Amino acid sequence: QPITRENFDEWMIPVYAPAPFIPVRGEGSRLWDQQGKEYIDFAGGIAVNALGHAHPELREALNEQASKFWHTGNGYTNEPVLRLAKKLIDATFADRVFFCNSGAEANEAALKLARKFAHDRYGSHKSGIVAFKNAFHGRTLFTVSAGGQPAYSQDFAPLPADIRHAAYNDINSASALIDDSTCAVIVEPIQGEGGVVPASNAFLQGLRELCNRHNALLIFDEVQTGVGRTGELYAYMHYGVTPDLLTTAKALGGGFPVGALLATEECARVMTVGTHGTTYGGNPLASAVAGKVLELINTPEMLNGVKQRHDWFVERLNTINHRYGLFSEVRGLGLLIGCVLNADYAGQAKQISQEAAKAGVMVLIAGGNVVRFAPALNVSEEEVTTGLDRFAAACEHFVS
Amino acid sequence: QPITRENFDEWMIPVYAPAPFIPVRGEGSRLWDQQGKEYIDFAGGIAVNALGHAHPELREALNEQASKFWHTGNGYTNEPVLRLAKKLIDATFADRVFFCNSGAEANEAALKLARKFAHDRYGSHKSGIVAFKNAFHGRTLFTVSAGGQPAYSQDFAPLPADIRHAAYNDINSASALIDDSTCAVIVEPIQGEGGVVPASNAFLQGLRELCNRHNALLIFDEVQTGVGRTGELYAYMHYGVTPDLLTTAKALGGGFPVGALLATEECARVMTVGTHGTTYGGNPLASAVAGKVLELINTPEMLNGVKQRHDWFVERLNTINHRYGLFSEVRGLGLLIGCVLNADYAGQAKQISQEAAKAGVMVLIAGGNVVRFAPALNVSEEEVTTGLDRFAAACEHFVS
Ligand SMILES: Cc1ncc(COP(=O)(O)O)c(CNCCC[C@H](NC(=O)CCC(=O)O)C(=O)O)c1O
Ligand SMILES: Cc1ncc(COP(=O)(O)O)c(CNCCC[C@H](NC(=O)CCC(=O)O)C(=O)O)c1O
Repeated sequence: QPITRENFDEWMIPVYAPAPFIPVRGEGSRLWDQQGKEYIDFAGGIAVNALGHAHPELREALNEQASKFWHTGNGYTNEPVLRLAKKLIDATFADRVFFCNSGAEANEAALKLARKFAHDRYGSHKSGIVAFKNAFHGRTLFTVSAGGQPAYSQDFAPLPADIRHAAYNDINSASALIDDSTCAVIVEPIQGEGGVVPASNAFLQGLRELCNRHNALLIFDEVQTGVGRTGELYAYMHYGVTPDLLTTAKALGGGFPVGALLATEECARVMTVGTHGTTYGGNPLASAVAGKVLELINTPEMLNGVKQRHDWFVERLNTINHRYGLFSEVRGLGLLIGCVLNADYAGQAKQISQEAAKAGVMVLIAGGNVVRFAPALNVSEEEVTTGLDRFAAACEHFVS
Repeated sequence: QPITRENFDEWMIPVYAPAPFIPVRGEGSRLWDQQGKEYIDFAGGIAVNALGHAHPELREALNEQASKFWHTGNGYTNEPVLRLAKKLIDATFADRVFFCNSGAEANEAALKLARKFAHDRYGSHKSGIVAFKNAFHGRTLFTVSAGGQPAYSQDFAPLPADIRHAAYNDINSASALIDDSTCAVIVEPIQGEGGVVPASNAFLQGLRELCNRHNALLIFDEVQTGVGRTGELYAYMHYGVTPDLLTTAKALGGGFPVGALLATEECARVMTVGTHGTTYGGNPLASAVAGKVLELINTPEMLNGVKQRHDWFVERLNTINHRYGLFSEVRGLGLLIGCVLNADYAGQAKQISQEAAKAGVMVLIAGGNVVRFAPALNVSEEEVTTGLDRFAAACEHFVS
């Protein structure tokens, strides 16, 4: 049977308003819809497709593991998860890992661990979580309660207790809510969804000192910011501040559902048998693919190529903006970039984005005031230039 | 990179104790480890691998979609999700579906939906969830609080509030906790993890009556009992009692990570734009696979096949039990089967499950007193007999 966009509004729980067109296939940073229209993809499946669409090596790893076995569940380990655990361990501060299937799942694990850890070493009452206004951490009750966007949490109250929000990049705000009762401080190194806003180096370093003083675990939510996105493997390396726990997802599987929690030995020791779990996490399908992703992403060449591409993007966006007077700022790190709208245009991020799509380029928002770019890490100069060309046309169309 | 079982104990957060051997490939209901030892697999990936290991048609569906595109995020829908939704909608009470990555995310979506519906139609005071002791609903903070194993949640307190547990199969225990402050009652049609305990028809009609009297959503957690498992497509069809929400995962994806919330038009209307969502949820790879799974399982020959298979397993577990007197009962429905231990062997299901791995058959537990069988719905007659012969041999060693 034949499928059309109107089918989405009769069949799907109305949680999203997706685009009027329906993608059917893609290669690298180009995607095509059911009528053959071609888009340059700067959405990057919301910062996931780090190698672009239908990558041939990802496919080959996919179809090679798929012809062995896909899944047993965690009664049994497998070679792919173990290899991926090693890669991740060797490449980061981590001594151990847990695999799950989403960014939120990864965050659930991390907040669960810090909680058990605090209880087990200090007592039932050291249960506080500090997070940040505008943070986004997931849509599970706990993660969305840790998130600092109350419009996402209010309807599903009572919310789990002992969660407080401080102002991002505001060290005294944080200091005031962090004490001996705090078990965890969870933070994104760049707030993604809340408008591509990068932590300051003194802010992050400041939470690290606060966590030490109060015996609280510091947790980096790198589901958006990780696996190459900033030009280092993880943004913590860019800042030079090391967390107790790090969560990772999205790009980890370059399009396959996977997530993981990276922990130190000491922290890991806290989670004994049967204290957490997941049916699908650690499957060898996900693991063969993530493994090949890390193998391709975590190379001096690919990562420097991200620093290179950051400059191509910002430079052309600054030139677009000079011509059209749209934004007050282009900010971010690596290939997570925000264009902040000016006073004239504020709250119109989505309309620009819809224009973009009309002009054959896919971009994201990040709040109604930021247009956001999260392209593949291996976008070609040609793809960037022609996508920015069409962005430029959309900006013309929009500004009149 | 060489990989051995001792590596697990150094690389993984020690949340599982898995088998001392490592599977590396499978076909239908046989699996093989790194040294070529062979198993009959009656664990089924814990009730996931409804079509067994490395199924030709599921790989063809994987590879086919894999070569077009994997993922965009939900800013854009796709044809396989929409196809999948339509199949779910056509085959059940549901009018609309939401897609995510795991049974726990399914249960988040359903619990969240019940709460918002209550709040909107009656006031934010109506937040009560009623669950059952020994229930298992997932490892997110909210879902492990809905679940009835306090051991799995206590370490992570404070827990989201307003959750009560009644007694499974005891309509009076339910009745005493469900009132007009109740938003949701969530129940497994067979308690899975907690002992393979089937619900009676009266207990289920009772909750439906009681949910109608008090305006609470009745939620059937069909993540284990779903997708052909019981002999019908979903258990609720066996029992003739219709839920307001139905969650589903495991076998839905044949091994691919997928899950879903199934809802009526009424309840689906409640989730408006931006109120929930997931990065990976509803990607076209998952969707193409589940799509195939539904096609291959929702037929009269498989589902009848599952009734026929139930018979093989039970004629034979009786025979074995005659010889070794191990079990006070054999219970469950279709291909979810619990063998309950006698008081002389109480707490030794795991020991049994180990001796069976040594004998080359994989079986599950479901608490210390049940050996659980969750084989592929397409297991063959030869594969059932061979795996029971080895389960019989294992039973012999265990008894002496
Ligand atoms: C920094 C950060 N941490 C955690 C998570 C949670 O990851 P999941 O893998 O999604 O569990 C995220 C992910 N958030 C991306 C927002 C995804 C959804 N948005 C859309 O579908 C956009 C739809 C549209 O544009 O119409 C959502 O859940 O709201 C993260 O970034
Ligand atoms: C009825 C029911 N509802 C929900 C869920 C949650 O599904 P996920 O898809 O896991 O989020 C389940 C799932 N559970 C089967 C047990 C899952 C884990 N088991 C193991 O890791 C086995 C370990 C071993 O045997 O050594 C777990 O969380 O513990 C469900 O059944």
